[PDB]
Amino acid sequence: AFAHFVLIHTICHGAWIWHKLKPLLEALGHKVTALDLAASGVDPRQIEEIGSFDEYSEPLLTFLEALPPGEKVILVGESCGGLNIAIAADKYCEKIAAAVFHNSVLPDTEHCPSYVVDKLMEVFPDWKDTTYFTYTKDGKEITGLKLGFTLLRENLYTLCGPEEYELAKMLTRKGSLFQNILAKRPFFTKEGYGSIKKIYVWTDQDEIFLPEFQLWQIENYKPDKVYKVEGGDHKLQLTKTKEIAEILQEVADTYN
Amino acid sequence: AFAHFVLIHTICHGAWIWHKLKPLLEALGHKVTALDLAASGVDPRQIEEIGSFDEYSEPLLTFLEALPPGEKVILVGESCGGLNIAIAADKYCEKIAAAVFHNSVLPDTEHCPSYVVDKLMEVFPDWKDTTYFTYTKDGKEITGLKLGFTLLRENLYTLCGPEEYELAKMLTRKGSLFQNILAKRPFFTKEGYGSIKKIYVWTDQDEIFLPEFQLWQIENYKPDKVYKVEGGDHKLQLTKTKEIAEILQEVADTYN
Ligand SMILES: [Cl-]
Ligand SMILES: [Cl-]
Repeated sequence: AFAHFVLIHTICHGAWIWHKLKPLLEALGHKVTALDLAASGVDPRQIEEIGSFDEYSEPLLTFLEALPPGEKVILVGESCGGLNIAIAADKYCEKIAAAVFHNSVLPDTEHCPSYVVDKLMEVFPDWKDTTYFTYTKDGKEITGLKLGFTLLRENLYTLCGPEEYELAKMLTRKGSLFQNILAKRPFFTKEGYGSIKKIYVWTDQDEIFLPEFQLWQIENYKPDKVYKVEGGDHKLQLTKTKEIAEILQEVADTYN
Repeated sequence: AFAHFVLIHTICHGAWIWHKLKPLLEALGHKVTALDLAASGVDPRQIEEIGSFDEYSEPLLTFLEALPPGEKVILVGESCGGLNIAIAADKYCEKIAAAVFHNSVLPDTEHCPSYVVDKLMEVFPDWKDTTYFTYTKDGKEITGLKLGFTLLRENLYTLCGPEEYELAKMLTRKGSLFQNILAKRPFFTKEGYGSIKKIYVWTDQDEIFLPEFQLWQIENYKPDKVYKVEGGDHKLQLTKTKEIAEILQEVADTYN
């Protein structure tokens, strides 16, 4: 079967991270949309204009709003992208055939929206040469960050080629997790986000979303299906692109 | 010898085009700077804010201004990047060891600055699915363009992999040649731009800067050295990356 995949990058990244996977999915006959989120990739906004993870998700919400009735998509989120999935599913949960989490946060409906991010920061407290700043938006102080190049090299793109790592150095931008805003956000709903089918894809060789964290997430909120990819690194859509495509084909064949 | 290479993308592109060449040059021991020009790549400006090729070149001029006395660079420009070189050399010609033109326009000092662009449009008049718009800045109507995806595929990235072409679809942005502004611009000077060493690199398999054009440019304004790369396509920094690095090493060893 063919699906319409909507690929959703993590914070400080852009659609460009999916530059290998997108053509491969298309070569399998799928429609693929790879979005830049607010203040990401070639989006014209700067992060200091963005006050929440919800506002950050605008391009995804807008895209879903523009789907004609009856058209469903499979959302694929990497790393912090699982939060954008949760947000989208609580607005457009009739449009979502399934969501695939790709070394991603997996929010739940029983704890506050910041819950898995708070846990991530316990398990991986040291972001190496990553720099931080503060800005104010909508009366709240928000912590912005710029991922450090050594963190990028060693922990996110560990096994990626120099030309891929170079793209990350060139294209990664200031971003934010909006952790304090998430902490005060209404919980994700059981009827929207809770109802969607959730496929959890991971590698135990991920050097930032470490096994303790990913296995903790799986036990905390049981996915409908789990796929464990052998080897690779955190950016499986670069290091294990063919394997990710294979998994996504199976998802397309399973959930509609 | 080692040099400091400053790599300069064409219109509608960004530093990202150099993502393969930059690490290779670095693996030879060079310092490499790959800039986003105004309203290009991750630069925060939109093109409608930019009134001239000179204003477009600001990030390059600013970068050159920030070089401490005595430090010289080798400028490397692709496609329309030769115009940014001319502009820079007329402000900072003591800072420039040489300029390498990479399937690039080669402005001169005898004809108006638009001369080689006017000629390019004669030789390659049909930009396929490229779209055009007009905006007004500083009292002048400027023609903006968005390179068409079929033009990209067939003429710029002809022999590049699908994953490279995908980057171009994701990252290329609205731009302008500022052709009418160039036409009224003061000529490039003999003392600045005219004095710099100029190395002309090309392939006769380029499907946009066709042989008639490139050979016309070489005869119009004799380069100090010409290198012809066999095969590849217009984006030689993607299809012939190792060959471009080899040439640039030789340039570094020749001109300081
Ligand atoms: Cl609920
Ligand atoms: Cl002169």
